[PDB]
Amino acid sequence: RSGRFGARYGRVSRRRVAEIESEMNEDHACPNCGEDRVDRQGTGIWQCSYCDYKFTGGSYKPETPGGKTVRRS
Amino acid sequence: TGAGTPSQGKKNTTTHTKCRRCGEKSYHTKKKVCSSCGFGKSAKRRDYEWQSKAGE
Amino acid sequence: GRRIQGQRRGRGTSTFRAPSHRYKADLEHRKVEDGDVIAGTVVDIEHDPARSAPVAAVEFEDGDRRLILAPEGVGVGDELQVGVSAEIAPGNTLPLAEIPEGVPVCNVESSPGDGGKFARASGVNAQLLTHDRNVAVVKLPSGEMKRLDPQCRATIGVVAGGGRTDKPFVKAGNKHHKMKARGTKWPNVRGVAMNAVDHPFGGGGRQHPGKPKSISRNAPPGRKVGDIASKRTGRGG
RNA sequence: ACGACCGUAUAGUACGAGAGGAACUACGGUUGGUGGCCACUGGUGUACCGGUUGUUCGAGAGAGCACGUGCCGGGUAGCCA
RNA sequence: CGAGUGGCUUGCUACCUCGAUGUCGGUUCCCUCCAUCCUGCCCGUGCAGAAGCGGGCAAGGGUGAGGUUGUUCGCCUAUUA
RNA sequence: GUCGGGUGAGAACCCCGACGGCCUAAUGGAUAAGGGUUCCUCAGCACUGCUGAUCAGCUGAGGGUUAGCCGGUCCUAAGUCAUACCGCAACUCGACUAUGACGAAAUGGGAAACGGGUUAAUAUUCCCGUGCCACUAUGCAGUGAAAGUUGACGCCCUGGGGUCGAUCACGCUGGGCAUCGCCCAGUCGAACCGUCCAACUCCGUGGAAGCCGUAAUGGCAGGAAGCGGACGAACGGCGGCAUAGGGAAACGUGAUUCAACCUGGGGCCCAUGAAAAGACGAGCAUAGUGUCCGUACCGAGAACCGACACAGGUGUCCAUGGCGGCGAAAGCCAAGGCCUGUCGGGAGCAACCAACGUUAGGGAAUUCGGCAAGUUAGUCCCGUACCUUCGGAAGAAGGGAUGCCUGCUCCGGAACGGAGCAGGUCGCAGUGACUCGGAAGCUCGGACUGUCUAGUAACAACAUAGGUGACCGCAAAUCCGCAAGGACUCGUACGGUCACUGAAUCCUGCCCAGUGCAGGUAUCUGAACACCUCGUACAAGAGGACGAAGGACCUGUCAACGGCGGGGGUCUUAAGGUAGCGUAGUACCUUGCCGCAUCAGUAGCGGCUUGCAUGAAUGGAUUAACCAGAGCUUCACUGUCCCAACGUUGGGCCCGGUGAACUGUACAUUCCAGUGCGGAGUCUGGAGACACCCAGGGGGAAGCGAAGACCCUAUGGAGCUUUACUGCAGGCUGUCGCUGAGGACUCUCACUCCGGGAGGAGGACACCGAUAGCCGGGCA
RNA sequence: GUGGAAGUCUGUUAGAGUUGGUGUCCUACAAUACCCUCUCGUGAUCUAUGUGUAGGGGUGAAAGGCCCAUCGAGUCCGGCA
Ligand SMILES: [Cl-]
Ligand SMILES: [Cl-]
Ligand SMILES: [Cl-]
Ligand SMILES: [K+]
Ligand SMILES: [Mg+2]
Ligand SMILES: [Mg+2]
Ligand SMILES: [Mg+2]
Ligand SMILES: [Mg+2]
Ligand SMILES: [Mg+2]
Ligand SMILES: [Mg+2]
Ligand SMILES: [Mg+2]
Ligand SMILES: [Mg+2]
Ligand SMILES: [Mg+2]
Ligand SMILES: [Mg+2]
Ligand SMILES: [Mg+2]
Ligand SMILES: [Mg+2]
Ligand SMILES: [Mg+2]
Ligand SMILES: [Mg+2]
Ligand SMILES: [Mg+2]
Ligand SMILES: [Mg+2]
Ligand SMILES: [Mg+2]
Ligand SMILES: [Mg+2]
Ligand SMILES: [Mg+2]
Ligand SMILES: [Mg+2]
Ligand SMILES: [Mg+2]
Ligand SMILES: [Mg+2]
Ligand SMILES: [Mg+2]
Ligand SMILES: [Mg+2]
Ligand SMILES: [Mg+2]
Ligand SMILES: [Mg+2]
Ligand SMILES: [Mg+2]
Ligand SMILES: [Mg+2]
Ligand SMILES: [Mg+2]
Ligand SMILES: [Mg+2]
Ligand SMILES: [Mg+2]
Ligand SMILES: [Mg+2]
Ligand SMILES: [Mg+2]
Ligand SMILES: [Mg+2]
Ligand SMILES: [Mg+2]
Ligand SMILES: [Mg+2]
Ligand SMILES: [Mg+2]
Ligand SMILES: [Mg+2]
Ligand SMILES: [Mg+2]
Ligand SMILES: [Mg+2]
Ligand SMILES: [Mg+2]
Ligand SMILES: [Mg+2]
Ligand SMILES: [Mg+2]
Ligand SMILES: [Mg+2]
Ligand SMILES: [Mg+2]
Ligand SMILES: [Mg+2]
Ligand SMILES: [Mg+2]
Ligand SMILES: [Mg+2]
Ligand code: NA
Ligand code: NA
Ligand code: NA
Ligand code: NA
Ligand code: NA
Ligand code: NA
Ligand code: NA
Ligand code: NA
Ligand code: NA
Ligand code: NA
Ligand code: NA
Ligand code: NA
Ligand code: NA
Ligand code: NA
Ligand code: NA
Ligand code: NA
Ligand code: NA
Ligand code: NA
Ligand code: NA
Ligand code: NA
Ligand code: NA
Repeated sequence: RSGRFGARYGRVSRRRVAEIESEMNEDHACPNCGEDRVDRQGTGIWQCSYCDYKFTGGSYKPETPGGKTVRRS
Repeated sequence: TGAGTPSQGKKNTTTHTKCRRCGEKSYHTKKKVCSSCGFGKSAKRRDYEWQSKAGE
Repeated sequence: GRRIQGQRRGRGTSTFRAPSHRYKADLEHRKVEDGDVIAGTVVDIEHDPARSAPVAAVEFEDGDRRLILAPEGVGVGDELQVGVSAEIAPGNTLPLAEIPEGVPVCNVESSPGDGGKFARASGVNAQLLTHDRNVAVVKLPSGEMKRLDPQCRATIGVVAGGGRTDKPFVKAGNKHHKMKARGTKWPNVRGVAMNAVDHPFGGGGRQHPGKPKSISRNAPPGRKVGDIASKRTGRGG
């Protein structure tokens, strides 16, 4: 998380970077099968280390609130 | 760092070389154009009326 | 008085130009004679330096290989289709008329054939509200109700990379790096910090603009700075 | 090329109800200035002698370099205060 | 109220220098004035003494150290003939 | 540097030797750029050389640079130019689009050379030996051949493979030293050919329900370990090369740590990290060809740039030579280089200065200020406050240890690695030199790293993340251009433009009157063409009607410019200072009052506060962390001072040699007064004064240096400003033409845009040319 | 415990910068130099080479800073006597 920032930057900056990176470094459920191995390869680039399924999603999230809505309609 | 004596030391880039056309060391090898004769820019020898006085 | 910084940009010198030679490709839709037969496979997922968003590499039947704007939910191995009779699946590109009402769409054509124009950046999307033989009313991310030719193609789904804006840059270093990969001069010196000669807000014994900040649309370049043709300012009220 | 002060005795006296409290004169000292000197105390003393770290001359012996002595201890003469 | 002296202050004047007479304060080092703070000799006293108060001669010598302040000035301390 | 000696007419500095030294990421080794013959030899000293010279980068004359396999060439990069197209009055000018070309010598990509020998001077170029690449030819094979692979690529962490080097063990060869038995060097051998294979990917086999595995992450019934196999690397190993080469001789063997090079795993991005030619894919024998250009040298305290043989500046590679140590640090020493950071001789060598050493007792009294100097120091153990955004504060502070000798212990495979124990023992002192922080506290400022005045300002200024407002749907907003055209844009509102405020935290009050921007507007004002009357046989000109943008008028809007008072218990002008903060970097009065602190405190801090004249994104307050930022306090420390002394080194002084500049109306040994355009060596009156010289610190010459920056003057200049005068681009608007069909409307054919096209969209509008009104420091 | 993040710390590694000394120099070694002192030192880092922007124009983390010792409008020649 934001422990590398020291005392600089402030609460809001190192807190919004700790949570957004806390949900970026979590076990993500893959859309192809069902294994929790999707990790962040790059900016928006997601890949599951199990089946190699490389896919698209949010920047820090593998799925965004508006990206789950496309399914419904 | 002064623009003077100390900045004279870096000056080892080549620029104006012997122009093939007029024979002067005014052929800017980075532009490939002569400052004197104009070779490389004009087919006509560079010449201006101000290289001498007005009534001359 | 010297020209203001906004005027230097217009020349298009190196300092202001975008690092094109470094960029990958112009993401346009595929030109199909007709039929809709065109279909391909998602080979990979890359990062477009020009938009900070992802991008999908695709290989069609006829041998064609061209990178396309990658919406959200597309993966390696998947299948996409381009044409009039294309399936209503995320990513499949087809005219507005064929698309059912109320479905999120991206990379919308402003005129048929142009290859897309609207809804292209990180995690955005348009919204198809109405249908007609003549019109097709779309809701662009800015909220405007854009009236469109139903013949204009558009990709189904929202643009990937959503949520980028959410996390702050935290440090000048990081912003610097983003800007270097764009045709923008960075950083920025406030016009009130410049000299009298360098900008209308310049000079003075302290830092303040002598002129009121709001300014007329009709003003000539060189003076057109600050709150332009502001319909109002502040938040109060 | 000497200036000034404190102190001792004169004296708890003269004077004064009392409290308090002089001087002439004789001494001793301090301070500022001044001139000179080095027995004495103190400084210096990369003259000198000793201890010791690193390294190089194989060890040892004996030495070099470490800014104009490596550092440390001691310090004659002289010059000084 | 009246008469004056000096030329530290302040002001007035525009003679002197604009082909330049380096600022204020401080420091250092040197000669000087007297309108005398101390020291020497005097006078008066509302001069008992001691201690003062006012005046006179007198420029030999002295007139120091620090706290705030760039300060001059000045305010404060402890010493001081 | 000193003593010898050599050459020479001449020798401090040219050469030999010995003694003595300096250089260690450079003063060594290889080079790029630049220079251009400076390189080698001979003969020279009128020039050049900070003195001299027999020497030389100087003068003169001669000589010297040899390539299929090192570079260039070739390829493409940011980008550049040419021709065509269009623009322009026009060009040697100008943007787009086509095409072609150019664009990399250390340092991008790249077919191929290694060992040795040789010259005064070249050398993977010549010679000896060995090998390799490409093209053509021939001969055979081959019918494959273009899909693919390669060229070809970020930053951080990290594992294994491994050569050179270094070090250790032992043997051989040679040398050194002389109580001892140690110490030094050496012990070599390429390209190439052949050969081996680790890691990764994969296959079979197998069959784990908890096992497998890593430094770490992790792996798996979608099939773990194990077992076998395919594929598969080094500039690496092994054999050849080679009774080649090289060595006076021996001509080693093992090991650890391992740069080069090889090969994996993991992590990071609001940053995604070249292209092309070419190579592979795709055999072999033999012969033929492989042209052109560079090639000396310097590469710097004398060959480069700085007028110089300038203490300046100037890119790469060698970072593995030893002891030391964490170390590419100090320090001392090799290899190699040098005594040319190029004038010398003499004086216990005075005064004075420059670097510096040490100073008793006192310890900031010095001073604007502790300026300058000093103090502390490395490693280990104990220990650690307030405050805090929980990261830090912190190496807080404070306390103890530290050497050498002997014999061991533990960790590890081991190290010539680390951690510890017991005993023994010397000094004033054991990080013994070197290396090596002084600590604590209050306040102000900006949050932080960062940026800046090349050459007096490094800060509190800029930036910044963060915040806020504004413009715009892309045929856009904003900006460049005369135009043809262009940036933004390989971009699309989670955007990019334009501005302000400047981290986090708590908040950010009231005013739209004026000014600004934006929206509306009955009526009012408002140009020109066309329309009407008048007039003129036409025209000038008078008048009428209609009326755009703009304005009047109304609304909106201050995180828009900006404002937030006087009087009384409302008046100007819209409101009339809310939270905070407060004698402020804002407070004239001012050294405000009280307190802390001191002997004493215009200082500092706290409180108070009517604030001459604080205050909320002209941002207010608060605040941890950071700071060559500003003021103050304490401990420590000391020649800062009391109050100076003695010392060291370089000058200084005398001798040889070399040899400038500043400045000069004239006269000139003055001093005290006076006088004069009121500041005199030169007038007046006196006094004093024999001439010449050395050294000194600078009193005077209103000393020298600069036609005063300060001030005013000139019908001087420039930069900047605005509701100064006059303009101009530019924006808005009416009208004219382009421009066609049937105050409102339809249509398509011009013209526009999109589309590869068919066609799609817009449509007499837009664009463009002319005119008219409004705005108009963006510009003149 | 492992892991090894960072416009992180220490730091004359290399390199970059330029705080005080108001030292030395100030007809210099130098038309901006020397010494000690000090700051950064894995990044908004430093650097070579190539290449783009030109004069009322560039370029400017803005100092009216820089654009060849030349900048509140470069330099050359001309207008110009
Ligand atoms: Cl941005
Ligand atoms: Cl070469
Ligand atoms: Cl590994
Ligand atoms: K004057
Ligand atoms: Mg595009
Ligand atoms: Mg934002
Ligand atoms: Mg850019
Ligand atoms: Mg800014
Ligand atoms: Mg400014
Ligand atoms: Mg202006
Ligand atoms: Mg401001
Ligand atoms: Mg402001
Ligand atoms: Mg010595
Ligand atoms: Mg006058
Ligand atoms: Mg004078
Ligand atoms: Mg008198
Ligand atoms: Mg009496
Ligand atoms: Mg006297
Ligand atoms: Mg010759
Ligand atoms: Mg020679
Ligand atoms: Mg000779
Ligand atoms: Mg070429
Ligand atoms: Mg190359
Ligand atoms: Mg040679
Ligand atoms: Mg050579
Ligand atoms: Mg020399
Ligand atoms: Mg002392
Ligand atoms: Mg004091
Ligand atoms: Mg100091
Ligand atoms: Mg063991
Ligand atoms: Mg020490
Ligand atoms: Mg700061
Ligand atoms: Mg400066
Ligand atoms: Mg600074
Ligand atoms: Mg400075
Ligand atoms: Mg700022
Ligand atoms: Mg921001
Ligand atoms: Mg913002
Ligand atoms: Mg106060
Ligand atoms: Mg407000
Ligand atoms: Mg006379
Ligand atoms: Mg003048
Ligand atoms: Mg003036
Ligand atoms: Mg003027
Ligand atoms: Mg077009
Ligand atoms: Mg003007
Ligand atoms: Mg750092
Ligand atoms: Mg000075
Ligand atoms: Mg460059
Ligand atoms: Mg200014
Ligand atoms: Mg020039
Ligand atoms: Mg300049
Ligand atoms: Na201003
Ligand atoms: Na006066
Ligand atoms: Na004068
Ligand atoms: Na003075
Ligand atoms: Na007297
Ligand atoms: Na005082
Ligand atoms: Na091999
Ligand atoms: Na070593
Ligand atoms: Na010499
Ligand atoms: Na930093
Ligand atoms: Na900083
Ligand atoms: Na108003
Ligand atoms: Na208003
Ligand atoms: Na205010
Ligand atoms: Na001293
Ligand atoms: Na004199
Ligand atoms: Na000006
Ligand atoms: Na942990
Ligand atoms: Na310095
Ligand atoms: Na100009
Ligand atoms: Na002229």
